[PDB]
Amino acid sequence: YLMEGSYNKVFLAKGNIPAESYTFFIDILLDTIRDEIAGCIEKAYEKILFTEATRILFFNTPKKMTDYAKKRGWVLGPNNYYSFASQQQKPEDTTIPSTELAKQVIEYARQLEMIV
Amino acid sequence: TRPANHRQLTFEEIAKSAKITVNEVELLVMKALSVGLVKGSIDEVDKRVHMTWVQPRVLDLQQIKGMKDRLEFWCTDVKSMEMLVEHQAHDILT
Amino acid sequence: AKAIRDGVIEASINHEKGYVQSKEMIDIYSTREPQLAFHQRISFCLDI
Amino acid sequence: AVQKVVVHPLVLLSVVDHFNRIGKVGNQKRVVGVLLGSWQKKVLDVSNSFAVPFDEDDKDDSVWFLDHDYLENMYGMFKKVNARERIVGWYHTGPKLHKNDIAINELMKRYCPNSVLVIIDVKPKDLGLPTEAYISVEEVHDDGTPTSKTFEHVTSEIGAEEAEEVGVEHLLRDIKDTTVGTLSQRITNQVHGLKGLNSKLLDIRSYLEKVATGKLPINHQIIYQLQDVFNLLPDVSLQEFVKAFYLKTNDQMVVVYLASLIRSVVALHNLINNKIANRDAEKKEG
Repeated sequence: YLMEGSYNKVFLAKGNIPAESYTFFIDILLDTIRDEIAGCIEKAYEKILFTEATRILFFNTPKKMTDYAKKRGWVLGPNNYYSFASQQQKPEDTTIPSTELAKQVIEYARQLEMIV
Repeated sequence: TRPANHRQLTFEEIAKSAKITVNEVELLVMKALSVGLVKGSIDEVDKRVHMTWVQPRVLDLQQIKGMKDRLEFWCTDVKSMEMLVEHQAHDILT
Repeated sequence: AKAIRDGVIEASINHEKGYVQSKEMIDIYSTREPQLAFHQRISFCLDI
Repeated sequence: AVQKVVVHPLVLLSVVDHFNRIGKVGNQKRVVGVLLGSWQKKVLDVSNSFAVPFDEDDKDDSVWFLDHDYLENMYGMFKKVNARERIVGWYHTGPKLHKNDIAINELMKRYCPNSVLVIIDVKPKDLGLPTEAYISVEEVHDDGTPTSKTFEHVTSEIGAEEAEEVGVEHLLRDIKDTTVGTLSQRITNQVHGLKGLNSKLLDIRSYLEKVATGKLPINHQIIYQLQDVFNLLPDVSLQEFVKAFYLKTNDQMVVVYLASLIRSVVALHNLINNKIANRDAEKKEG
């Protein structure tokens, strides 16, 4: 279930342990998914109010939303989580292909006329 | 004054710098293209013009430092890109 | 959400409303890639 | 007025042998001589030459002598042995554009209307072509003394001829980068041509050295071309020029893929032609 986006069922299993305590393991598991939701807020979403992403984990209103809201963005606002969905700068690169392809075309010319 | 990054300006800015109204600057810039001191295009709906070529002016001993420095790293691009051709293309010609 | 987070699909979800929108990503031709699909095979055919 | 020139290896060596035959002067001499040839279709040609008896002294260096008796008699001889051949201009040995080479052309302009000069090299080392030719104008600008006799370099190249290529290719026997395949362009202009951009790059850097230190003329007629260069610098990676490029190339590598794809099938067919050759040779021959 951790492979796909099964989250809520995983937090049902969390507790729904039939075998024994497993507490030290499900607390590492309680974290290594805390940073996972703490990344899952960072996708292209709308203005999330102070209830939805407040209750997606397992909290009512501590300052753990201040721990993550000051750790990452989606900053504390007027019932507001801020979307800095920019994704702008990285395209329009010809020069890096104008170096790599400058390598590759010469590599074509090496095994084309030069006898091997 | 505007660099080669944009060199694209608006009729509001022209109306400010020449303090003349909106419905005269087009008649000014068509005259400027007719003289041929400037070469560019006119968009009307976005109120911007794409100036490309300008009349070459004169300058002091300060701008030649800028053209010196623009020349300078333009040299090392030829050095750096040429060195890939020398080093990588070495087995094709001794 | 993970399907965006890995790279199986791009666009957003209006989680408030519920609809999932997806952009129309066309022109993969000028998106420098089938050059790579070539360059895998050019070198291979020179090798054979 | 005149588009470009054509220079033969006969005149090209035929300056250098004269530089040898006055090479016993030791101290100092320039080789100056008379250039002969035709010009047709506004294409200049150079076929033959000789050299005039000539001396010069550094003290009072405005004195020169061209023996016009030698000129008239030897050109009369050359007209007699070849009426097709005629005068075309002159040449000096040209290390660095000597001073009398502003009115040598005025001394002999009564012979040829476009009395053209040729500057050569006797110590050949460069990454270009050590053959130069100017042309006389007395162009008028719009500031100061108008009519100014300034030489202007028309472009130049070494012309061939079907007769002389036998002797040229015979006298090489040394190295010849023929089999022009995918390699010969890479070195005749892609390796070497970038160094061709290196020297013209470095030349304006050398002119630039007057920043507060060099010679007296500041700019006037130099910086309109430089400002024109920096205005004329090409477009940056934002547009479709990227997608037309990417788009462009992407079409070319298709044809590359097809050609390489057929080449392997060709060589494989030769392998089958080899198998049939060796097998039906082992049992038959033994």
